[PDB]
Amino acid sequence: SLARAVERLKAALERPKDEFIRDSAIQRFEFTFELAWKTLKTFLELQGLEARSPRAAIRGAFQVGLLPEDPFWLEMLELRNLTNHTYDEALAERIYAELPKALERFQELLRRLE
Amino acid sequence: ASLARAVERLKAALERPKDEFIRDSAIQRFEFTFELAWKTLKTFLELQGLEARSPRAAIRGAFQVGLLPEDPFWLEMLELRNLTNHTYDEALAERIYAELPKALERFQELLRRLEE
Amino acid sequence: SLARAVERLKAALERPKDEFIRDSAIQRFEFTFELAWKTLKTFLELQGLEARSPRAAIRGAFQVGLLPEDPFWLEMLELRNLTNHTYDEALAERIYAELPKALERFQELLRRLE
Amino acid sequence: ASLARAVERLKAALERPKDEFIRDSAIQRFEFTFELAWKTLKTFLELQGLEARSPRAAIRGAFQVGLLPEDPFWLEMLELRNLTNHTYDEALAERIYAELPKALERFQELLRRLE
Repeated sequence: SLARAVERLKAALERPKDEFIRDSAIQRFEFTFELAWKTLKTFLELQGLEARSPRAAIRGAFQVGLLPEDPFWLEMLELRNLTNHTYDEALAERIYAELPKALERFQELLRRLE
Repeated sequence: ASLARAVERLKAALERPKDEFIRDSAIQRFEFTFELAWKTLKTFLELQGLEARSPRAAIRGAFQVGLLPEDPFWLEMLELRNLTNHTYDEALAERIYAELPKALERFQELLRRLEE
Repeated sequence: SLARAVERLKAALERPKDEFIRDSAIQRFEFTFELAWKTLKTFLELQGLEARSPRAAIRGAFQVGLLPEDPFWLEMLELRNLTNHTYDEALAERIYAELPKALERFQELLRRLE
Repeated sequence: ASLARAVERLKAALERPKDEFIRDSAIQRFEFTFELAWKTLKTFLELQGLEARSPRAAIRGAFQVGLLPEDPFWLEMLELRNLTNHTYDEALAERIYAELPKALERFQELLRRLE
């Protein structure tokens, strides 16, 4: 349920920032981005389009006019990749700073998805 | 990066009263700490003159050289690491969180072994 | 450069076969396969996927449509792992007999990387 | 597996005029000879009751029991082995190759002593 995931990410971002809320927001962005590109695949495969990768799935969402040409999605893909190295706290802060924008794109995806 | 610092961060989250947020940040800390731990095993094995192109290989090599006690729980940790990516399923997140105190013990033992 | 690596592997396999040419070809297959799987890893990560091990990267290239589903890639992986046991000259010969086929795959990879 | 035949192969490659092919064949030969050598040292040390679970510990063990004389080049050979995996960089192939004559000598000493 992409919607539930998104709600969890929104709840973390709602709380006052401390290192635990920050890290919890990042963990939630991780599973939500995963569930999201997976759902874009499920959707693109219907209209006969191949995904097999988050970059391909995002690129397809732009073609089938689903999502609008928003380069932040590819930026989000990089962030999800950087979440592996969050043993670097300065990096964790950098990712966290982009989560609000990230949440915006997930919510716009839920609408356009239904 | 400091493995000690990653382990400390994980320890700080496990000592706190549990709630959804504390839970998810502990899982998040288990993720980069594990990531850093196998990378640390890889570097060590390579200094010994051995190779490890995967976390699985790094762990088994660590057993082989004695850098880690033969402990089947490390292999399970590798599996838990792969599962963190599907935590949109809270039941799974609760199952992972309950294994972290055990995971912490392993990281701490690795830290001890590494400075000998 | 993977291209220059493949180039060196080809130069060796075009030479008439004698033990020195044989062992140099095996040596060139090692670093070429090494540079090869790391190349895939870099690619997959850019697509938003994870490539932990050589087997992961190969399997990832398959699903992502980078490499065609060719079981020979996995066989090349095992030959890679047997290369330092070549004190066994019979093994050395067996690996060499497979290099022309390996080369095809490398060249195939170079072209599918555009 | 005969470590003697491995050394011999390394020796034969280093005796021929150098060219890109002879160079890489010598590197490939250094590669399996070092593999066989440390495994061989491992067998020897464990018959004496010592742990030798890695090329490093084998080398260290060899120095302890006196099999091999204190020689820092052995650990350098260990590192040269780790490097053979990155010879997609031709400059590294030349560095490694330049160190092989010396390497052959240590392998030759090991043999003589293992005797």
